Amino acid sequence: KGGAKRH
Amino acid sequence: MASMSVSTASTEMSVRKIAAHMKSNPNAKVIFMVGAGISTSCGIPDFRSPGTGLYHNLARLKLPYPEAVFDVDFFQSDPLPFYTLAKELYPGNFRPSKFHYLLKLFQDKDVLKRVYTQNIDTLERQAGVKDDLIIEAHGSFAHCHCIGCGKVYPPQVFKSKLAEHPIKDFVKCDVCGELVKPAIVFFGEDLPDSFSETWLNDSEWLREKITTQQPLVIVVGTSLAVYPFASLPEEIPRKVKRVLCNLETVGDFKANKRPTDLIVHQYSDEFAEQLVEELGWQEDFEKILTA
Ligand SMILES: Nc1ncnc2c1ncn2[C@@H]1O[C@H](COP(=O)(O)OP(=O)(O)OC[C@H]2NC[C@H](O)[C@@H]2O)[C@@H](O)[C@H]1O
Ligand SMILES: NC(=O)c1cccnc1
Ligand SMILES: [Zn+2]
Repeated sequence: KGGAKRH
Repeated sequence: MASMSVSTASTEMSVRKIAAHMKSNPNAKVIFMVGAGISTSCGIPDFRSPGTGLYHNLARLKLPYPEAVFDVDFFQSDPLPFYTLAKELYPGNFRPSKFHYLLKLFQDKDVLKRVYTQNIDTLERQAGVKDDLIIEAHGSFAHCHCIGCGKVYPPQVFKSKLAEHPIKDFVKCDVCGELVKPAIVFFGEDLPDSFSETWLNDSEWLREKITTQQPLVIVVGTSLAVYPFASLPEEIPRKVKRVLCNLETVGDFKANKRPTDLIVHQYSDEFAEQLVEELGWQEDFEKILTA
């Protein structure tokens, strides 16, 4: 998935 | 809608290369990956920019820093700033840009494979891009759910609260009592399953076209600073031509440039104008723009 929305 | 070039340098020759690739591969499709840059000309206010009425209202409301407006913990402790931003940014308050209509043209020409967008303005959909071709990676206001039990709510319940003066009594779930919010992905949350799922399918589609025509991935108006969305570019097949239309070179195009990478420093709307010209679709485009 790629993980949580972040910088 | 009127645009001009970013500098005295011309980008028509570079844009011509793109049109040439599409001319040599008439049955190929394009995948776009876009960000906030494509909606700037629509007049959408940047919540992180002082000098924007939105920024100062959020500051007056004690928001600690811009992005706290999209933070789950903060929202639950004080939903007013988010509600205030929603009132100003709710879909229907703006109109699509020339670039958004370009996406529509491509769809009309059957050369649009998919458009991955980080924006929550839903101007691609508002412009007529089909639901099947759009991937709103960060959600939108079109759906609402309780943050505690996940119960589904029609988007209109939330929207009606935004027209009240002052905004108070926020939407609470009639099952568990927690706050109900629009299906916008906040920092710290996972993106919707359709994001990874569709990219999984489009990644295979890309790799398989390399061996038959040739596809094209065009990245526009994004700083590629938010993950996981920003991982897409590096995941494009080495043998698939990557194009970047952005005022500045960013992300993988800067960190790991590729021989075949085509970089175009231009405003997304000017880029749209030039591409339509080099493709010879000015007639259909004008029709859409005047429609
Ligand atoms: N008209 C136009 N054409 C091409 N590129 C443009 C334009 N206007 C801005 N830009 C470029 O688009 C990029 C926009 O970056 P940004 O504002 O950070 O937005 P994103 O799409 O990448 O990210 C969203 C952010 N919004 C909420 C979250 O706070 C994110 O950090 C940036 O690199 C600019 O050089
Ligand atoms: N596009 C946006 O409004 C936005 C807001 C916060 C974080 N990332 C994107
Ligand atoms: Zn609930």
